[PDB]
Amino acid sequence: FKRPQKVQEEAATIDVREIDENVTLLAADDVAEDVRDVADDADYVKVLGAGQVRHELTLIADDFSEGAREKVEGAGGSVELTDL
Amino acid sequence: PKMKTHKMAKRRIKITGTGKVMAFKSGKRHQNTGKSGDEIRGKGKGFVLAKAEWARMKLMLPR
Amino acid sequence: AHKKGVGSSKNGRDSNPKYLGVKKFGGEVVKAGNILVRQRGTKFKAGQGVGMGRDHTLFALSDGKVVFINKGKGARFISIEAAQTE
Amino acid sequence: AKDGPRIIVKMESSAGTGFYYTTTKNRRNTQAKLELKKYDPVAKKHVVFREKK
RNA sequence: CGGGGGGAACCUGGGGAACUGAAACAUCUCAGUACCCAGAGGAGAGGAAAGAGAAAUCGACUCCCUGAGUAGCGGCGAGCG
RNA sequence: GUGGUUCGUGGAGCCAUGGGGGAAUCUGGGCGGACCACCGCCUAAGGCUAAGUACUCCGGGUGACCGAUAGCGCACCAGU
RNA sequence: CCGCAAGGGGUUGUGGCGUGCCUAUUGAAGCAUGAGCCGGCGACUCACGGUCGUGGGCGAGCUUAAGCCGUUGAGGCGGAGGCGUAGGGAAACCGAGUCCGAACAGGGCGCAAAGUCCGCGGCCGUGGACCCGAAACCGG
RNA sequence: GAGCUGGGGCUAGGAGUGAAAAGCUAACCGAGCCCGGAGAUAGCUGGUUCUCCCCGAAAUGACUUUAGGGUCAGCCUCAGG
RNA sequence: AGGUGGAGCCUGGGAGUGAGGGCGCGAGCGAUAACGUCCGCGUCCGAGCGCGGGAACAACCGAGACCGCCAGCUAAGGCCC
RNA sequence: GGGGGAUGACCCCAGGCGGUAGGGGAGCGUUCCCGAUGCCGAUGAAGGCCGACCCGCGAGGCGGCUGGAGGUAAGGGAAGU
RNA sequence: CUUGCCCGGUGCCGGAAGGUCAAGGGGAGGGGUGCAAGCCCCGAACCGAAGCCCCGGUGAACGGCGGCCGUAACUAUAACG
RNA sequence: GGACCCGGUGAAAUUGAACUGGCCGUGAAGAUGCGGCCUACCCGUGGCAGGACGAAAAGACCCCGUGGAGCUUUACUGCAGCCUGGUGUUGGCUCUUGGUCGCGGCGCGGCUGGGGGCCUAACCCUCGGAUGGGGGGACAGCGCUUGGCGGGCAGUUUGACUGGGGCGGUCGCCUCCUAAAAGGUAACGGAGGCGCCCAAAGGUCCCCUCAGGCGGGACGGAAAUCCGCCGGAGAGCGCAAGGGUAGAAGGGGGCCUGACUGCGAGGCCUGCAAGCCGAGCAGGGGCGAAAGCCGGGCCUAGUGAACCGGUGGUCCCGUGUGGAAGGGCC
Repeated sequence: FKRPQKVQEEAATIDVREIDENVTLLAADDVAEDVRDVADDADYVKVLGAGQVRHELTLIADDFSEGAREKVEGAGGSVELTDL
Repeated sequence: PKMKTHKMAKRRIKITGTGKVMAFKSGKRHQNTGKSGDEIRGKGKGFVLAKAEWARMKLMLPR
Repeated sequence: AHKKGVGSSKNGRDSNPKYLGVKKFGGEVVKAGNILVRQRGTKFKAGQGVGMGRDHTLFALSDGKVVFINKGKGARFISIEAAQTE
Repeated sequence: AKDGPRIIVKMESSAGTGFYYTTTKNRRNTQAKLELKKYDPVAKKHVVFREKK
């Protein structure tokens, strides 16, 4: 099922509660009205639902799951990378 | 230094955080088997225990 | 390039028939009585047989399964007193 | 399968197009170009079904 | 005017193998290894790109770590990588 | 028809060539992996180039390294 | 004969019960082999991986190569990386959900229990690798 | 006399020579000998060390170019629940 | 139910043998012949299940070897020497 | 294993304890690196030679004779044991 | 002195008209991208080599060189059938 | 002439160790060493061979290691050489027939194929007295690809079982018996079947009552065909057995194909993978008024891993993006 060489693309693993929390420690920076995009644990921002959005925050990242983006609306924003 | 029957690693293989590993049913099909239908409904996945130790291991590391 | 004769010599292979769950134990919607697969189970226990009487299996759930003639297909229900109101 | 030009010959049957097919073993034995029956291709359901192949 | 003869080890080219693993063995492996040959040096090897890859990004060659035992090659087997 | 490359004939390219055909001088001419359009890169088919890595015959330093059947086999009219 | 005296030393006359010692063996005294005698050499090791267990430093844990500092020579800076931080799937991709499918029937998982580096070990792979053992092939 | 011979040389060891048995090739060539692959592989063979504590094995079953090997089970042992 | 008392179950690391025989019994073969072999039920031995007995004799009857030389009852088996 | 252990230890009884492959725990000497606010010896380093105190033990200590110069570590580390 | 009998298979010698068939020429036709000229492949009808198939010749070339029933045979193959 | 007595000199393999007697018994089954017994002082030298399973050598005869090495052929493959098409430095001149498409034909036309000739300037050879002549000559040598023969050689291989190796057999799977009564076990122990098949033995809805024997009549004197009695089904079921079992699986007729996709709670047997069963859930039918049955067969044999590929579907990947070669999924 494998290929005849290389190719490949990209993407990463970044999610809810995850942030809200450890991002609660992210408040040492854009953790106010929160313009996320750490820079501490991962590579290629993605947002996992599970949990309960919060810290009301706009996130400059790739994307996220259903609920998440939803919960998001719970009390925050959602900005996507480059062009979307 | 180490590698792994990368093979089997290819075909049939790949674990869950659970510390367990599985590969696709594997009755007959895909060769000889005019056989039947319902029998068809005979290819999902099969998780063999014990041995799945050589396996996992031998693979170990990346998978 | 063939085979010979006057040597009957012809071992036989394996089977695996049983009564699994025997009579009157914790009944589980699973292989009831066995001695003829493709079998067509029945309802509760069985008592019909080339013998006369019948057999109860003080164990009740969905159903069990037959063996084609032997034993004696089920039908004479018998959930068991252990099937009342909790 | 064990392809044996012995009255033993494997074949299928389309679904008027319902699209694809479904398994079947056969025997010239009788009725040669004979072979019809209905089923249900990914195409809705049912559909006449010739077998010839 | 220069050369050729050396020289433990190391250097590139020229040529170049079975064992053994695959629990046989013809593919494969050991390897481009061991050996032989030529020749440069005190170091040769190589070296400013009809290069790399794709963020319109990078820029000599070399070497150490890393990339990675990954992308991947295959009686998809042992392995090579 | 072989090479090297991770590529063991493969959808299999680049560079290197054993035989045969045998183009172009900047809208030229290879390239980004069959090919094709468009984009993007590069400009061959001559040459020189110290330094950063390797190696111990040599000299020194140092040893949870040895003590005469151990250490190089050979601590001294030994490759005899 | 009593430099550890009313207890022991040495030697044995008798009688009393007794088949040596090693490997491989159903089974061994051996008549199966191993060894004449003494002294010294002489055989489960190291490395990189991985693997469990344990001694312990932080839970996000941890360090390459190198730069500097070095009687003793004193470590200290280096943050590419890599394992954990969801996973599920051939994939697209979705995602605390997901793949089969058009169905709420199951497979994988969610449910944090969280490791990670190191040290020291029983092991597993590559290694000549528990130690010597042959007939042979291949180069000069 | 396809005679015996001294002295001088030529061929060569997967190849020579051979009035030819596989003979002879520096005293055992059914393919020499030394150094090198290399400490080749070697289910077979041996060999396999100081004390002591604790428990206590199998010599069956299933598949093997597998049957005097070894995979998985079955019978051992230690750590926790 | 359980008098018992000390085996049991799961997870996990480390294993060894992967071919045995001997006896009773129930079967197979076999001249119901072999210290023959072949399957079963229990035991037995395992290079120490070392000691007693049957003279001697793993092995069959009794026995479970932590250690105590100048105790005591017995087993099986014996008591004219 | 269990009844209280002060660090020892002491008391009961339960309760065995024969054991090769092989599994777990604990100790011994061997040559070295510490000299974790360590150094003995010309009235002997050490090896040797001989022994009726200390330990289940593998070893210890210690005393007598020998012999010409070393090395010991109360404790942890290492290994060509 | 004398070497007889068989070329169905085999090796060979001759034949080469006919089948076959490699590289290759040589075009129908399809395909991908192409705004389009183009730009790459797959390509097949036929022509096409030895070889092999097929015809013959071949024995101091390999090699091979029948079976049973009856019959004068007072008894036995046999002269015959 | 040694051997023997003297003087002089003065080895050598094997050996655990040993003060090693016979018996008859024994043990692993051919014992000085174990039991009972009988003879039995301590040592030596010249001898004689029997026992110490004496010495020599880790059997050469044997089997076993999916050890090795040499020769063999219609063993496997591959190379050396040899034959061979096209291609090259292998240049000129002429004689010719074939194909083809275009405009059985012929005329022409491009195309291109076969071939015959001295020459001849390569090439080679030739020499013969110098470099010129001579002969051959487009050959060929010789290079590249083709194909072929090809044990001449090179490298591997040529199973297991096996109550000694071989020859002989035999290995999968279905049943009986063996299994001592749960399950299940060797034997080169007994006997016998299978690598099919049936589109209608399929699904249902509707009807049937067997073999046989006896008694009575056409063609009929075994053995039908009908009629009348008797019947724990002994007939019946494509195939071997064994279980089944008429209520029927079993015998007909009616339409019908579920001889289904998506799945399957939950079990049998099980070291592996397999193997096998199955209500019920959904979509969609068929049969019946309907309560229900249908996911092939009365069963248990009719068999195969995973890779190596074909093909009809996908429109998941597509190695600068647009696509396709190619790949993944069915």
